[PDB]
Amino acid sequence: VFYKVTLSRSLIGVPHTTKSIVKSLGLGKRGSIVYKKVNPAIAGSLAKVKELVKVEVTEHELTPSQQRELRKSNPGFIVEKR
Amino acid sequence: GGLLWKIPWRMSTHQKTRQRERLRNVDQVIKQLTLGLHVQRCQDKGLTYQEAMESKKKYKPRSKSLRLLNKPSVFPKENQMSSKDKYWTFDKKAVGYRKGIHKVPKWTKISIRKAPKFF
RNA sequence: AGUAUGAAAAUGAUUAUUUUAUAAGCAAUCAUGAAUAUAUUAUAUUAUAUUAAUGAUGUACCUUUUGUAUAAUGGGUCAGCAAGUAAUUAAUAUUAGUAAAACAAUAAGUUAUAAAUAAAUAGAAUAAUAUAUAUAUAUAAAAAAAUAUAUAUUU
RNA sequence: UAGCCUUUAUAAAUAAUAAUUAUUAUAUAAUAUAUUAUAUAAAGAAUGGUACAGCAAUUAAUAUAUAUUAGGGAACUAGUUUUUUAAUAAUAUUAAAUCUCGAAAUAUUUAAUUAUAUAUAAUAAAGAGUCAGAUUAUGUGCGAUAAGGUAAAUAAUCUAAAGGGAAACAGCCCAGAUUAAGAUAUAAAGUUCCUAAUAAAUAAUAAGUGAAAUAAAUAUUAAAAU
RNA sequence: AAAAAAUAAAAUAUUUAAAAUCAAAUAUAUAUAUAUUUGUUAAUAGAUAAUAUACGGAUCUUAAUAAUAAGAAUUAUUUAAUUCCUUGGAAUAUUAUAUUUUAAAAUAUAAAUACUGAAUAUCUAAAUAUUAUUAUUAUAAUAAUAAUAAUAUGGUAAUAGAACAUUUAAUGAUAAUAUAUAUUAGUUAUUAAUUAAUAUAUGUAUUAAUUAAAUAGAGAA
RNA sequence: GAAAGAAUUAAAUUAAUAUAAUGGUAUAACUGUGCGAUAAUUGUAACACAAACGAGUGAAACAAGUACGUAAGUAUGGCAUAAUGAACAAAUAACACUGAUUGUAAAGGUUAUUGAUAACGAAUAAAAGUUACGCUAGGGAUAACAGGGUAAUAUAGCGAAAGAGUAGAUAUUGUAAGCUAUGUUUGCCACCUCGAUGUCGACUCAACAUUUCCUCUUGGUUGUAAAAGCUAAGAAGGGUUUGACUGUUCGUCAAUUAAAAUGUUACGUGAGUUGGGUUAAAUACGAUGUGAAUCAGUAUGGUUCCUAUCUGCUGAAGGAAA
Repeated sequence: VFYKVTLSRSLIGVPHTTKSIVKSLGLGKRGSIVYKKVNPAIAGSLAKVKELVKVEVTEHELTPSQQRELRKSNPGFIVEKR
Repeated sequence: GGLLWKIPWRMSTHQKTRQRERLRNVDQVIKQLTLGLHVQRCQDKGLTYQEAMESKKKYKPRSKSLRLLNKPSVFPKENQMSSKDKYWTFDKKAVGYRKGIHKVPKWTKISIRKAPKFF
């Protein structure tokens, strides 16, 4: 099981302890998705930043490449070269 | 006070709805955190993900902060919370000992559910 | 204050296009009609260009400042001119040559080749890694601080 | 000179950060009144004296038809004595920058595990700039609980940050511009018009109260409830 | 005096509260045991200076009859139809429209996922940088360019990197079908250079390029 | 049953401690005592703490010796935390380290100690003023004035009502306290420029507010018989003065008037005036200072500019869409 955590809010008005916690967690920019294997340690860290973050549990995690592939929009065309 | 910080003493309807939504989101986050931990513990014991999700007896979190957050006396849910504590902080130097939450700096990020028992 | 040449700018007048006599501000940008101009593939229902219909948004620059549209500062405007450079040293980097030598080559010197110690004549394994040894305090020699030195080929 | 900055390297490398584990107890369970496991609860290793709270000692304040002391008085027959006094006791009731016997959270910080390694320390050889800050939030000293005040503390922004909001807006609310583009989520804030964008429920108001800068003791009229 | 009686319209107050009690709900054992949470006032007056009214402005409180049609744009608590149900639903009511029938009817289906909103994020292409794979062409363990992934790419003082314009020195073809210079119109992710047209000079580049020197770049005194 | 001991708990750190204050203290640091009088010693100090540096604080340990204690042992001054001072320059050692041709020496090193730099990180061995004759670089980074911020102050208002008011708190009166307003003043702040005289008063000219002085309407007023009034409401249309003195705003005073309101407007008003005051250079007077000079002192005297570009206002034309 994995927490899919997302940095919903910015770190602009945020004090330095909370910023440091966010950095440790692994979230860079706003809206940058990170999957974390569930445990007590990561849960407590997430609780510490509960108002900046959106968490949701998952069966499986996704690698960055997989996430990118999921994101990619449908090109509404099929090329045929001649 | 020649510089004009034109901030209204109370919130609009739309502001209040947004605040409520934000409060609901933090409760949801907490719920997700507890749920994931439970699922993990079920897996450790030796159940599948689906089986864990089904389980009648949900495991309560052992770490302290999480356990406190789960308690409504310490950290109430938005549905539990009073109208007043959603939209008014305790401010000892204000008249009424109360102040709009929107007047708190970084109120959109910072959480503040529980006010004192009689203030 | 040479001699040419001189579609360099600021600036004057005139004309042409185009806009402008119910509309209010760094005067622009963006949006967008319209008019005009030119165009040797405008095939055109074209392109570009010029232009304050028209609407949106838009508080010169600079210095100095906790902070400037600022009623703080400087400049009428254009053209020319105007400001981290040289000599003698020392240190660090990087590269190249050379290398336990280098530089220079007659010599002489400088730097490194030993660490030191205020300084003197003291100086780095008597069986190997500090538990060895070297110097300084101390001292019969030790131990104790510090720094330094030894683990085919010297750095 | 450090503090904060940069460049170029270094490794016995994770030392950096963050979080968790640590504890008390309860149930069951298995062993041997025992002690492991599990689960549940508890603001849950260690340090501290703030808020909070309290009136202990200390510093203060109150009240006694109390007592006792002596008395102020008082018939009487100096005593007894009676309506005052003071302290002190008794009981009860309170507060305090420099009291804290109760006592937070934040916090300080411990080891190991864990996640950050396109990441942190630490260290080598060098370059700086700064040492007029400001506001806003919070707890304060000062000030009249005055100031766009002043003195620090803490957090953030500004300073040095363009964008959206707050009519306008250095510092507030969001949010960080590499160059586009403009379909999809949105943030803060809004959705009659100006001005992008909405429709509902349920109360209550009648004063344009009000509608983004909430003016008071008090009077009145109402309304509930007891 | 005066009562279909209280169930509710009398006075005199206190009061302005969910502590307490009560109701509603959560949480534990659960045929309802405890604990936590939520639920208690309104309007007017007071009202108050000096260029000009100033909620930013307009303006906003709704009324059967009667328009497709309005009915806060204020305050309090909420929804994204509504009620149920466990975000996801079930039901149904609207709303729409269709159908085919006697404007209604009944069936059907959409659809109930509010919206605006930033230079945020994603998406869609471009650049540079870095780590990781590639592809190609030719310290190849290298380079040039191109790929895929990720991360970053605001900025004063300041640090570092890399470029360009200008002038001179060394080397140095070319040629008025050229060069130099200017205007305009182009092209090159564009301080620059280059194409073309045109004007003027000049029978010509210290010319391209590599270095090395700079009196090497001015809206700021 | 009794004695005696050993003590144990409680209480206490309020006593006391060399001395402030805090921290600690009875396991005692405090107190008595014997001995002693030595460790109030001598070399290396790791390592931390603190920390810019210079410094400072704890201190394991190694070594030499001393003291007390059966012994374990303890002792590198005091329960702790203040109790101090760089270098340079001399000095007195000590040292045996240099010894300028040699030998000595001189002198210098090394160690030991010494006296102050209290503006107490000490600029030299040694240095106060005044300037209205003043000057330059600057700052407005910290005062002048004017704006702003603020509202103690000042101005006005309200609730309450002690007390006046013959008799009655609310005719009229209204303490102390209470709550506001105001943004005029005296402050306070330094946020404006500190190239804002409009230098504070007058004149010219007014504009504006209304918190109404008169004038108009109207309530109350044993304190409205009448008339005078008092007090309050509405009300800003109109009107609200001339002299003596004073630089004066102000005030007193005279004479008036229906009344002679209160303000705001850069304490309205000079690129429109005046310049008397405050105001530089002369100057004298009292007081101050050794003196130059000084002063909230008093006094005589004493230089102000600008042809309007824009806005605005007053008039006047032309153009024009009629």
